[PDB]
Order: sequence, then C-alpha cells, then structure tokens
Amino acid sequence: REIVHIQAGQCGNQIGAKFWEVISDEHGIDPTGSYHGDSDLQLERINVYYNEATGNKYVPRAILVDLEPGTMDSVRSGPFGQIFRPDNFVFGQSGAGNNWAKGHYTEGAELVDSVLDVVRKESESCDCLQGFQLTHSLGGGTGSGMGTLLISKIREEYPDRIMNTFSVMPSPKVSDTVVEPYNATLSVHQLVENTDETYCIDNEALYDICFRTLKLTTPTYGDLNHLVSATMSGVTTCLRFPGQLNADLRKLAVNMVPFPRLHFFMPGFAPLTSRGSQQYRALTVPELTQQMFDSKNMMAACDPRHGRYLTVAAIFRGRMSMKEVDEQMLNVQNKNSSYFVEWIPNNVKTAVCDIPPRGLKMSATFIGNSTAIQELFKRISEQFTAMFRRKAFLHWYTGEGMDEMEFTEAESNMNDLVSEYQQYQDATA
Amino acid sequence: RECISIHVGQAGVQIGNACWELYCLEHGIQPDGQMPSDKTIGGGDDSFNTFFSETGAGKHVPRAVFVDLEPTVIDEVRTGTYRQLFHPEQLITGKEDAANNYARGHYTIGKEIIDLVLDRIRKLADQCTGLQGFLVFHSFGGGTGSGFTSLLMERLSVDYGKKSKLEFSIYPAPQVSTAVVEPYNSILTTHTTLEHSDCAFMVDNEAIYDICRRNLDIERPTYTNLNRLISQIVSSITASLRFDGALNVDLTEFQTNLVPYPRIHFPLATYAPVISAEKAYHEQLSVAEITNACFEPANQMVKCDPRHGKYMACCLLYRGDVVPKDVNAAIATIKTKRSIQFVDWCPTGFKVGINYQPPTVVPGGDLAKVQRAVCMLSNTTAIAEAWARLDHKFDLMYAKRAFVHWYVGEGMEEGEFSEAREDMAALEKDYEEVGVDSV
Amino acid sequence: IQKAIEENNNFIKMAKEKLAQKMESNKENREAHLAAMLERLQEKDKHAEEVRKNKEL
Ligand SMILES: */C1=C\C(=O)C/C(C)=C\C=C\C(=O)O[C@H]([C@H](O)NC(=O)/C=C\C=C\C)C/C(C)=C/[C@@H]2COC[C@H](C1)O2
Ligand SMILES: Nc1nc2c(ncn2[C@@H]2O[C@H](COP(=O)(O)OP(=O)(O)OP(=O)(O)O)[C@@H](O)[C@H]2O)c(=O)[nH]1
Ligand SMILES: Nc1nc2c(ncn2[C@@H]2O[C@H](COP(=O)(O)OP(=O)(O)OP(=O)(O)O)[C@@H](O)[C@H]2O)c(=O)[nH]1
Ligand SMILES: [Ca+2]
Ligand SMILES: [Mg+2]
Ligand SMILES: [Mg+2]
Repeated sequence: REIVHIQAGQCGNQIGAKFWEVISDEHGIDPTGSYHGDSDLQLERINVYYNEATGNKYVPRAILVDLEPGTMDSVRSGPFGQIFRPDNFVFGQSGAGNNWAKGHYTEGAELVDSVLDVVRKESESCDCLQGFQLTHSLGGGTGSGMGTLLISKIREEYPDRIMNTFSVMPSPKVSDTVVEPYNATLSVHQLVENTDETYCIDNEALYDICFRTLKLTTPTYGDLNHLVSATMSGVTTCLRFPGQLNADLRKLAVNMVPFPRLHFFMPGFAPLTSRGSQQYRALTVPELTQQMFDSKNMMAACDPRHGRYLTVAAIFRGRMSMKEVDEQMLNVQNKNSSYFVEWIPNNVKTAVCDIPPRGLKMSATFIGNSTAIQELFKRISEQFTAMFRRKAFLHWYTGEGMDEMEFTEAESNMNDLVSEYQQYQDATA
Repeated sequence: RECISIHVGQAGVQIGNACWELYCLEHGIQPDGQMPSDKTIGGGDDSFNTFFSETGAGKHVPRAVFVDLEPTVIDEVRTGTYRQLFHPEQLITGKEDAANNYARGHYTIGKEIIDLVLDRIRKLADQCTGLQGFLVFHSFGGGTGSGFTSLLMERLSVDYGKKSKLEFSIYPAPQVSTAVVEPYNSILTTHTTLEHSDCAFMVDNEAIYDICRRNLDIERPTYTNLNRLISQIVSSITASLRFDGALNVDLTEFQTNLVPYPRIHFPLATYAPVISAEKAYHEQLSVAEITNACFEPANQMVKCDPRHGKYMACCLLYRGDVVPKDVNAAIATIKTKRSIQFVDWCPTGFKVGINYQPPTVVPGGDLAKVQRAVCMLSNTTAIAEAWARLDHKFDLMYAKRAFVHWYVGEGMEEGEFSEAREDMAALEKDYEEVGVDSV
Repeated sequence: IQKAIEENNNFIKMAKEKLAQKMESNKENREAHLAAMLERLQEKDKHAEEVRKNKEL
C-alpha cells in the first residue's frame, strides 16, 4: 500500500528533504539507502514510502519539482541527497517570481507533463497505490501554483486515490513578500476543491513556537523546518509502523473528514518546552496530554478553545503505559467536554507507537479538525482584502492572462469555507 | 451434519484463529492437523467431523473460510503456528480494504472478490454429506465485517436457500474501536442481514473488555485477551455440535426455544466462571456458584439489564463435571432469589444441556483451567438496549449528515440510511411488543 | 409441501433480484459521482486554455 510523495518549490523541497532525513533515520535507512537498524518494526511497512531496489537498497518514492534549479541542487548536496532517484528530479530554468499565475497557468503548465510522466512511472510499479502526499508552500509561485496544478492533474488520472498535502501557510513574521496573501488565497481555492486532507503548517505558529517557547531570538528556516519535520514524522507514524488506527490515508480521512470541504487539519506536537524549563517539568504522559491540547503546541496559529473539534487523532510515541494513556485521554476529554461537538460521538481516537522520535523518550502528535482553523483563513482573508480592494499588484497576474473574477471567486470560496466552519461550530444536538 | 465457518475481516479472522486453536486443543488435534486418537483415516462420522474434514494422509482440516479485503491479518494465519491446518485456498485476501466504510465492503471492493469467496465455500459444501449450515464471524464496525458480510449473507441466501446461517457479531466499544463511523456500519449491516440470519450472538467488546479488566485483572486488555475469552464462549455454544453424550442437547434444539419470531433472534450469552489462576487455586467453583454467576449482569456478553426486561427463554449449556441433580438444585435456589420475569405467553422452565468434556485453556492464557463451566443463552427484551445505544449514536451523526459523503461517494444513497434506521426502529418496537402482556 | 417449495423459491428469487437492483443502482451512482468529478476537472483544463489564450492577446 504505497504512497507517492511529491515536493514542489523551495519550501516544499526544503521541508520534504528534512521529512526524508527524519523518517530514514527512524527506519534505519542510511544516506546510501542501506538498512542498518536493530528492530523489525522498522522494515514491516517500509514499502509504504520506499521502493526496494537491487542491492537491498531502499529508495524514497519521491518526486522533486521546481521551476528553478537552485533548491534541487541543494537537495542533491544535502544529507540524504544521494538517496533520491536521479530521474525523479524535474526542474525548469525560469523561476516563478513568487507568482502563482506563473506556476499554475504559464511556466508551471509547460513543465507539469514531464512531472506527470514520473508520477506515472512510480504509480505503475505500485502493488496497490493508496495515494499521494504533496509538500509545498502556499505563499510563493511554484509550490503554490504549480503544486495545486499538479494536484488537479493527478486527481484527473487517479480520481479514486487519496490526495494529501502538507501546506505551509504564509506569515509576515517570516516573509515580507507582499503578494503571499494572493498566492495563498488562490491556492486554498484549489485545496478546498481537490484535496482529501491538508495539514495546515502555519509559519506564524512555527515562528511563535521557536521564538516564544524555545527562546530562539532569530528563528531560521532551519529552526522552523526542524519542527515541521518532527510534526510530519508524528502525523505519518500510523502509516509507516504496524498499528490499528488510521493505518492508511483513506481510513484517516474517513475518521477525520465529516464534510468533504472541511479537511484542513491543525497539527500539534508535544513536548515543546525550553531546555531551561525542562530542569523543572518532568516528561510524562499527563504532561504530553495537557500540552498536545494547548494552543501553544499547535502548528497552525489558532486557539482551539475559540471553536470546537469535529474530530481528533492523538498519537503517542515511546514506551509508556497504555492504561495511563487511556486514563489521561479520558481525563483531557472530560475536562474539555464543551469543545468536542456532541453530534459526533467518540470523535477522539488514540494510537500508541513504540518507537519514539530521535532524542526523546516519548512524544505525542495531535491532528485536530477544529472549527477554530477559521482563524488562519480569516487572517489570510484580511491581508488579501487589504490589497485586492486597491487592486495592488494585480498586473502581475492579469499579465499571465488571469482576470479579476478568478480572484473574487477564490476570496468568496475561502469566505464560504469560514462560514461553513462557523455553522458546524454553532450547530447543536 | 457439517457446519461451515466463515470468518470475515480483521475481527472475524482473529476470533477465528483463537477459536480453531482452542478447538484443536479440545479435540487433541496437533498444529499439523494430525489427530492420533482418531482411528478412522480420511473420514468418518464422529461428532468432531461436523467442524473438521479429513484427508487420507490423516489431516483434520477446519471446515472454514477466512476472508479479508486486505492481506495482513490473514498473512499471519498463513505464516503462523496453525498454517498447516488450512489449505491455502481457504484463506482469501484482496489487496485494499474497505476503509471502515460499509459501502466499500458491500459494493466497491467487495464485489471484486465475492464470486471467488462463494466459489471457495462451494468447494467446502461439496465435501459435506448433510450440511446443516453456516457460522459467520465478523465485526459490526469495520467496512469488511459490516458490508462484505452483508453481501455474503445475501448471496448465501440465494445459493443455499434456507440453509441455516448463524452469526457471531462484534458490537463496538470506544475503548477498542478504530472508526467514528462504526454506528453507521453497524445499523447498515444489521438491517441488511436481518432477514438472512436465523440466529445472531452479539458480543459487546465493552462487556468483554470489562470482564477481562475486572475478573482477570488485566490492566489494558488487548484483542488477544478479548479473543481468548470470546473463544471460550463460542466453544461453549458449538460444543453441542462437536461432542457427543446422552445429556448433550444440540444447538438447533436450543434455537427452537430461543427464536419465537424470525426477527427476535439475538440471544444474550453469559459465561462463567471467568477467573484467574491465582484466584482459582485452592478454590472449587461448584455448579451452584457458576449458575448463580450467569445471572450476574457483569458476566454477560452484551451490556444491558435483564432485570428490567422479560425473558422469552433461558437455556443453560454446561460443560465438564456437572450432573443434573446439582443443576436442578441450583436452578431451584436461583428461582427463589432472582429477578426472572417471563412474558406471559412463554413456558418458564430452563432448558439444560450438559457436555461432559471438560473445558480447556490455551497455554499462556489468562483463564484458570476449571472442572466445570456454563454458558447461559437467554432471549430477553433487554438486549434491545444495545440497539438503542447504537441507534442514538447513528441519529446524532445522521441528523447533520456527518461522514455520509464517504458512503454516497461509493454509490450509496441517503434512502439506504433512513431505510436501515427505520428497520432498526421497527426492531426496537418489536422488542417492546413481545414483552407486553396478552389481553 | 408445494407451498413450502414455493415460498423457498420465492425468497431466493426476491433476494437475487433485490441484490441485482442494489448493485446496479450502486454502480450507476458511483460512476456518476466519478463522471461529475472528471467534468469539473475538464472545465478547469478548458479555463487554463482560455487563460493562456487571453495572455497571447
Ligand atoms: C532535531 C534536533 C536538532 O537539530 C536540535 C537538537 C540537537 C535538539 C532539539 C530538540 C528539540 O527541539 O526538542 C523539543 C522540545 O524542546 N523538547 C522537550 O520539550 C523535551 C522535554 C520536555 C519536558 C517537559 C522537542 C522536539 C521538537 C524534538 C524533535 C523531534 O524530532 C526529532 C527532532 C530532532 O527533535
Ligand atoms: N517553513 C518554511 N517556509 C518556507 C521555507 N522556504 C520558504 N518558505 C515560505 O514559503 C513561501 C515562499 O514560497 P517558496 O516555497 O519559497 O516559493 P516557490 O514555491 O519556490 O515558488 P517561486 O520561488 O515563486 O518559483 C513564504 O511564505 C516563505 O516563508 C522553508 O524552508 N520553510
Ligand atoms: N473482539 C475483537 N474486536 C475486534 C478485533 N479486531 C477488530 N475488532 C473490532 O472490530 C471493529 C473494527 O472492524 P475490523 O474487523 O477491524 O475491520 P474489517 O472487517 O477488517 O473492515 P475494514 O478494515 O474496514 O476493511 C472495531 O469495533 C474493533 O474493536 C479482534 O480481534 N477482536
Ligand atoms: Ca476419522
Ligand atoms: Mg522563496
Ligand atoms: Mg480490515
């Protein structure tokens, strides 16, 4: 049951490379693709993300895409850069100039066919393809515009497969590129319609965690992506290790997505405590549980206590008592009862995986489908409107052949997503 | 009088593994299928031949088919301890499961393997000289356990007519469930199979979980712990078919008493004793003790309160060192002391069977080995409480159409939901009507 | 005995038919869901043409 991974653009390639590094370490796969680990858990579902080659080598089922060569040259020289299949690198020369229209309709469209060629060569040797995961940013041009283009073309060729994204949302705390709201709004318009599940990885939240919680006074992309890759590791543990719950993309979607458009998840990670506070606060199951339901541990900048949960998946990792996990999960639900909609019974599911992330005895990862995600969409919506009402920078998009109406429609779709979250928040049994 | 077992989806398969392992130990059948005590090579008409065929090389082969829409649970049967007991062809897998979606098990994925499953069951039926019926094991909650089972039972009614079909059905609990949509799947499959099933024994995972925690002192029961207890209950029920003896009363005869109207076909099983080795030591549990325990609600396989409904039948299936005299004295004690009200249109006597073969336990298990055990099967109106709990969960979600798009996307319609739910409301009402007094 | 045969045959029949009707309705419904999806996706390829065309002017 194979997944095919695509990473597009700088952000997409940067966090995708880290994902492959982290999960390769967890599965005992070295930079040459050789297995050199201790435990049979590591190979049992290796085929989900890796093809096996001659020489007992494991090769990521991964496709690397950009409209410029730079980041992919970096990827190839990165740690684990020689593990990817050479033929799986598809790049143009142009760049997209932080312009969604260029990624989606112009330069991206010229390259998308050669990407699809490689997607199909990977898909066709799968025993039973589950679907696709895409990593990209929404705020630039290629991950945003070409990524959402790829999604729609893949969905045409594989309409009954699951489409999952890890989508990095822009924040003025990390990038000052003024057109980011335009590109994110246009991209969300696509995601709403064409993905089954999207992890909202919000740069605002990654910045706040690094700065406020971990006390990094000048967060780098490296610091942000360390959190992202930890989160990505957590939210894919159920796909990659033997287990009962959410063991495949479609089972995850059936448990997490009650209405097709409401498929935007708030991810979380515990623990997130400074080295300095660690001298005082012990790392325990109650601590993880309390932290994973706290807004400061969320990787989208939304306070769940400002909305209600439709569905939650809680994954614990490491050696710990199942009994204690069950008790804490019951306790945290009882203490937060009001924030779980009554009309979906038993809407929080819990798994435990024996293998902890590197450098921790235990962790927890949270995946919430909360109506408070509306706060991320409203933030983007307000930055979008402040520009669009003065028609700022529109010429960059209309000169690629777009008209105003496509912008009005994308805004409208996103405002309707917000309203739909509100409706389910306000609905009673 | 052969019985063919069909194990569907994860729960069905894993409970099947535990049941066949126990049956092998009860009968002296080794993991290669050899049975030295059987002196007729290549066949016979012994009581254990209801459940096992024989090859000329002396292998005793379960009359069983295991089917799952993905391979990883059945692959553990294929490579594990009892791998040689089964022909490859009795273990059948697809590649992609039903993703907790009844619609996928019944239609989208199910329809691709159904013909092959029916073809394998036919090869079993063809070796039988007097097939009596099927036993079908499955979850309510999974997409395969729910929707593939429904499909199979409809197809079996077509291919074998009115041949009896019994179910062992695993009713969901939150402590071990894996899908939010289990209530949907439960009501969809219950509605679909209701006219195709002659008798169904529901097993509430939460009652089993609680018995494991409370009586076996297991802190956090696994499926392996649940399944070992479940197999003891299943074995109690099928023992009448697999062993002989003058006081052994066949399951079909109990069923005559258990099923007053075709729809009212869900007995409540209660089993005793469930005790740990540490507690069983220096402690003999008498016939009176185990019988008393069958009227304790905490020992029931489905959480409900029989003291607040009415009985339409009570059957006691004993195993081991039990004589009628002790049974009669225990029943008489219980009649004077317990909350046992029958509907006015049914006789109030208990029906008793005794199989002398002592109960057995699997090595490395949790249950003490005991000299005598009992499974009570009662038909009480209280079992409808279990349908009421599931119906309410269905209603909360369905009023908002939560998750319904996953089913509609696989070709289902809203009408199928409301039809299923209406059938359940009618069944709840059937249970109310049979317990009202005659005018 | 003829009544018993007749009711057995009638139960088989009605079950065979209900199941063929359910399977057909299911098949058509699912195919229509797919065809609607594909048609939304083709409307997008068309709009993408119109954009690259509008650019050329
Ligand atoms: C990334 C390692 C890296 O480059 C820097 C190093 C050597 C360590 C970073 C640790 C870190 O970020 O730890 C985070 C928390 O601060 N730790 C705790 O809160 C620990 C105990 C708390 C007790 C109350 C946790 C994270 C985000 C760890 C991730 C997990 O994935 C591997 C990745 C390695 O670190
Ligand atoms: N967390 C994180 N965000 C990043 C990273 N690189 C870029 N971003 C964010 O991504 C957005 C910019 O989009 P990019 O991914 O750089 O652009 P692109 O997809 O390469 O598209 P073009 O550069 O226009 O051809 C901004 O919001 C950046 O903050 C990264 O490594 N990590
Ligand atoms: N008692 C018990 N319950 C089980 C076991 N395995 C699964 N279940 C329960 O069955 C339900 C889940 O359905 P499964 O049988 O896993 O699913 P499936 O039939 O394989 O269906 P799909 O996986 O969706 O194709 C939940 O209520 C689980 O707790 C088991 O071995 N024993
Ligand atoms: Ca013999
Ligand atoms: Mg950039
Ligand atoms: Mg399954």
